[PDB]
Amino acid sequence: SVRVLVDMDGVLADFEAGLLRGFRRRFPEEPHVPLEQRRGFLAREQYRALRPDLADKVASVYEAPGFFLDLEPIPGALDAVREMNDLPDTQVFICTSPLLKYHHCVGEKYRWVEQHLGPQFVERIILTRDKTVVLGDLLIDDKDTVRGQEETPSWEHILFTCCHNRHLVLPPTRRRLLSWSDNWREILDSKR
Amino acid sequence: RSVRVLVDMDGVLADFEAGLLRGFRRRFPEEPHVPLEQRRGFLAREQYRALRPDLADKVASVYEAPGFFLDLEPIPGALDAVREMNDLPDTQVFICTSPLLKYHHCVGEKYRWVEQHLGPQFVERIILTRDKTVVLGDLLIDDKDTVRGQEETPSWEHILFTCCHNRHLVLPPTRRRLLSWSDNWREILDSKR
Ligand SMILES: O=c1ccn([C@H]2C[C@H](O)[C@@H](CO)O2)c(=O)[nH]1
Ligand SMILES: O=c1ccn([C@H]2C[C@H](O)[C@@H](CO)O2)c(=O)[nH]1
Ligand code: ALF
Ligand code: ALF
Ligand SMILES: [Mg+2]
Ligand SMILES: [Mg+2]
Repeated sequence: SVRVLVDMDGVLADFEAGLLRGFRRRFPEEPHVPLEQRRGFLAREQYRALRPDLADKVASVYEAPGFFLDLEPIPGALDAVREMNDLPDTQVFICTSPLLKYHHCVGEKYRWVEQHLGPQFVERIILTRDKTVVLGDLLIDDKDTVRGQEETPSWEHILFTCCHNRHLVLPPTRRRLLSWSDNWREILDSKR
Repeated sequence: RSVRVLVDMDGVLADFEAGLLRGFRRRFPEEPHVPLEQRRGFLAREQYRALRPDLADKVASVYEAPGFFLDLEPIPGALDAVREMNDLPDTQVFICTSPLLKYHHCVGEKYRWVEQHLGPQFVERIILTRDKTVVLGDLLIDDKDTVRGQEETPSWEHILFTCCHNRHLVLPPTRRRLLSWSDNWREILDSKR
């Protein structure tokens, strides 16, 4: 069997659109970063560069009760995970990291999966700050580089395209998925 | 080379069995109960069902309630051992633990228990999973009789941590039981160096 590890934020759940909508509702007078202009993984650091006090303002949006629970699905994501898990000789886990400020993040992620995908998918969640100690063939994740205690992880990292990484320059050794309407089946087939 | 040790929570760091009995005797004082050293088998709910059918839902209501996981007491010597272990040269520790199927009052409470008893540096070392066989390490210290999942041959050696429900088992000469945190765990780690 081929085991596929799938990230949540930026892959299944639209974190960036949720953050922007929440910031504009809470701070309606303030300048913002349009999604098309996002660069670098941590949104907070781009807001800090725009004006220093904006860093703590935008963090207050994603640290608030309800933020993770209310995120909208990425187009095609839920249907793709359903199809993937049903394929012969294929196993799926949802492998996701909590914030350091974990309080309103850990339980809300479990409930989001229960509502959008159902109870059977809740049993496939792995919560960890270090994905390199998880065994699998593939990791689908929008983070530029995924690191931890294992210098050479068991999995190949497939970069999932998101507003913040679209402009990032990659060598031919690093593979990219453009969206869930791109050819993910061929990637899985390369590990069989 | 570094030795990676995966450490379970219930029955190893936190006293689930004592907490469950205390809560049951408080909420259901008239009902029959199971004394700790009479426990047999991993799942307490099924021994209570065997005692009388109506007791299965009653004992489950105790461990599914708000505050149950948050309020568990530490196992003797456990917190000092994990601190000492994480401080050793060429040694790494993760707390590798599973949520209930009824996850609502379990997931967040386990994170807060670690924060309070061991601090923020240990919160970052939590791995939550229903399948421990897909986690890479040298040793897994866990009171469950057999730890199973998708990998038929896990990377880790399972060290059975002694608890009321498993005390009756006798291991063959090819395997190792840890009697308590005073039972020379350093020698077990040294076998992997
Ligand atoms: O700017 C941020 C900050 C956090 N996260 C997500 C990634 C991960 O799944 C979780 C914890 O870092 O929150 C983002 O996607 N963007
Ligand atoms: O009777 C039970 C039921 C659950 N758990 C613990 C084991 C695991 O860490 C978590 C989820 O099964 O709860 C026990 O220790 N005993
Ligand atoms: F859900 Al993530 F990094 F985006 F674990
Ligand atoms: F904390 Al456990 F099985 F007892 F994961
Ligand atoms: Mg992500
Ligand atoms: Mg246990």
